[PDB]
Amino acid sequence: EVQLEESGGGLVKPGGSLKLSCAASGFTFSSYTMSWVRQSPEKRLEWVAEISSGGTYTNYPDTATGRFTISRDNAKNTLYLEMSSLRSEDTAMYYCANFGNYEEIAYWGQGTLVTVSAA
Amino acid sequence: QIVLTQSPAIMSVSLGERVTMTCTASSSVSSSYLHWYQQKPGSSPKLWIYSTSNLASGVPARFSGSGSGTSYSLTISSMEAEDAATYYCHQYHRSPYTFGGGTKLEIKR
Amino acid sequence: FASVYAWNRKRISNCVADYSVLYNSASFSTFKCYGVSPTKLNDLCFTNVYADSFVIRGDEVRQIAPGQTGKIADYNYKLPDDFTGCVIAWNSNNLDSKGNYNYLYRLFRKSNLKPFERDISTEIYQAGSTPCNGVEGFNCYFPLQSYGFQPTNGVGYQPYRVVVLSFELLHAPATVCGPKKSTNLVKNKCVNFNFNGLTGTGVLTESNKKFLPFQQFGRDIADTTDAVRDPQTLEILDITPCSFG
Amino acid sequence: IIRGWIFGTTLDSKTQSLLIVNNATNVVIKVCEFQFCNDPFLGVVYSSANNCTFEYVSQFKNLREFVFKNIDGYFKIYSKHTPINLVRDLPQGFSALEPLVDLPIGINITRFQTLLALHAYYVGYLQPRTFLLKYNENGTITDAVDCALDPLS
Ligand SMILES: *[C@@H]1O[C@H](CO)[C@@H](O[C@@H]2O[C@H](CO)[C@@H](O)[C@H](O)[C@H]2NC(C)=O)[C@H](O)[C@H]1NC(C)=O
Ligand SMILES: *[C@@H]1O[C@H](CO)[C@@H](O[C@@H]2O[C@H](CO)[C@@H](O)[C@H](O)[C@H]2NC(C)=O)[C@H](O)[C@H]1NC(C)=O
Ligand SMILES: *[C@@H]1O[C@H](CO)[C@@H](O[C@@H]2O[C@H](CO)[C@@H](O)[C@H](O)[C@H]2NC(C)=O)[C@H](O)[C@H]1NC(C)=O
Ligand SMILES: *[C@@H]1O[C@H](CO)[C@@H](O)[C@H](O)[C@H]1NC(C)=O
Ligand SMILES: *[C@@H]1O[C@H](CO)[C@@H](O)[C@H](O)[C@H]1NC(C)=O
Repeated sequence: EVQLEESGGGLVKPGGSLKLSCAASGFTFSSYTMSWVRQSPEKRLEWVAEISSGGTYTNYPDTATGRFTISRDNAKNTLYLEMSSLRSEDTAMYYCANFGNYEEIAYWGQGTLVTVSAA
Repeated sequence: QIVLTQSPAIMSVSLGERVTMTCTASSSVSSSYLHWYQQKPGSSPKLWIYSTSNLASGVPARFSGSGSGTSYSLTISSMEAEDAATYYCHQYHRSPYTFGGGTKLEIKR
Repeated sequence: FASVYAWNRKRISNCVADYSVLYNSASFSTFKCYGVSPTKLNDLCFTNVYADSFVIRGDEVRQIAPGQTGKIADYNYKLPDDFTGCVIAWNSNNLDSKGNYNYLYRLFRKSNLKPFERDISTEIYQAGSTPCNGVEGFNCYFPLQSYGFQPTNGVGYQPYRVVVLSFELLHAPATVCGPKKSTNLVKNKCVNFNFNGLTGTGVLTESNKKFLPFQQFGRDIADTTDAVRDPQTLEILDITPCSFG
Repeated sequence: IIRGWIFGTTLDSKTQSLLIVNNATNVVIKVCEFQFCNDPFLGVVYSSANNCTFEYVSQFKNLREFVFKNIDGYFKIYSKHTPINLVRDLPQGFSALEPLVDLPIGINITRFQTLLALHAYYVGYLQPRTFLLKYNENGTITDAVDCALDPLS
């Protein structure tokens, strides 16, 4: 399928909030759990946060306990993700991919540069 | 959680020979939960070796390796031109999902 | 339920349990067998019913079939090809969730297992020739492994409960049969009857003869059954041949 | 004082051994193998419990009669409780035995031995003979005669 196209990113302010929408189509979204990962320039990959489409469950690591929110919509097949009060250290490039679902894990997103700016 | 550590940071290994790479962890994660992606420069990662023994689509049966417990080993057969890529260890047992330290595989002339 | 590497085994005998209610339900996601169709499960009678129960990972439910390989199919459980039974597997996502890690299974074993073998042991398998004992070390491996049945997993990673039923085809005197159908009764009509094996034709009437508390049907002479008592009511009746001439 | 009978074919837990015991309140029958026990005891015997594949629980002086028969794995016990006592020490008279229970055990049976309450019984045998029976008007056996005993018979 069209390989999990992501919402375009851009420069933001340290104190705003950017929304990533990994809307897609091509396979069932009522049983496939989504996931969000990020990579800073030349740094180890880190899983940001996943959502469970089976019951639309939210759980994610404790590195940022209360500043990550994910909303799923199987109606128009969209995956909304945002963070509250982003800092200048949060510049990275993000993927939306498939974790937890059927064994053959594949279909990594095309990626989107979610960068911050101060100029 | 358990952090994934790669013993070698970079392999400036010439063309032709056959070496091994290691993924080390503080504790045993699973017999088959881990997997390895390949993040090409300016691209998206792709998985070849899953279940710690099985191979995904597109593998020429060249990339291999075995291990269990707190340390796992991935082996090769003979280096070629397309091996200049990136590798990342993974774990999925515990609730916090982490990635491997990464190895900047490169060839030497 | 017990883990796969120590599968729970139970024996059922001297009962009549309907099998229709099983495949007529909807919770059982997988109801797979070839030796007998679901329709004639209750029709036939069997002997030595054995039930094997365990909990496994979803993605390998295919591995429980006659003549298959795999870690679970070789080191934790064996299924002979000449298998006479059925398999019922269903999801237990909301019953085994958190994740939970109290499950274990056999990972390393010398070779395959004999059919219906219970593989229980605890040894430090060595991937080399140096003898290591007491503690794990280089090329010394732990035989078991756990399961990360996280409540927020997808398909193939949620724990599934599996029950396998086996039996023999009445190699001994019958022990467990299927339910037997029953109908109503009529009187003063030319009817053919099949009273618990005793079949015949005639007209049924009420009787005043007295049986002892242990006979089932009487007669007069020349193998001519005349009086039969209905098992439901324990009331003695009369058979009379239908008129002709 | 008579309690029960222990059957078998090898008198060892290696092979199936049927066991019947009276409890004075509920008779117990089981087929689970038990090791050899030369001197049974009781007070208000058991040495092995391997392969328990069946269980069952149920309920002039007295002269109780039993007949044990085994055909193709079916065990039949015919019982009678109150006989006629013409004279003591000699059971003269006529009696009829009724069928008690059928057991689909399949145990093979070669020998047995009875049990007493430590702190007088007669044993017979059977042959494939031919008999003539005169049924009463109600359905009971009132008289029987042999067919290979006397010329008059
Ligand atoms: C089959 O057994 C049931 C259970 O007892 C019987 O149902 C009732 O049994 C009591 C026993 O005293 C009777 O007094 C009732 O009249 C029975 N009710 C009905 C509706 O029959 C049932 O009768 C038994 N079957 C037959 C054919 O008698
Ligand atoms: C009683 O024991 C004898 C052996 O001493 C049985 O004879 C054979 O038993 C084997 C296994 O027990 C069967 O496979 C054979 O078919 C038997 N042979 C015959 C000719 O029957 C005998 O079957 C046993 N009886 C019972 C009722 O188990
Ligand atoms: C056959 O059985 C019937 C019914 O029980 C018997 O008839 C009654 O039997 C009792 C004793 O059980 C007597 O007290 C009654 O006087 C009998 N009544 C009638 C009308 O006969 C009958 O006697 C039995 N016949 C035998 C045993 O030969
Ligand atoms: C006899 O009955 C008592 C009371 O029910 C029970 O505890 C005991 O086990 C019985 N004896 C046997 C031999 O089963
Ligand atoms: C059943 O009998 C076999 C015969 O050797 C024995 O090995 C096994 O332990 C027995 N099992 C039980 C539960 O008694």
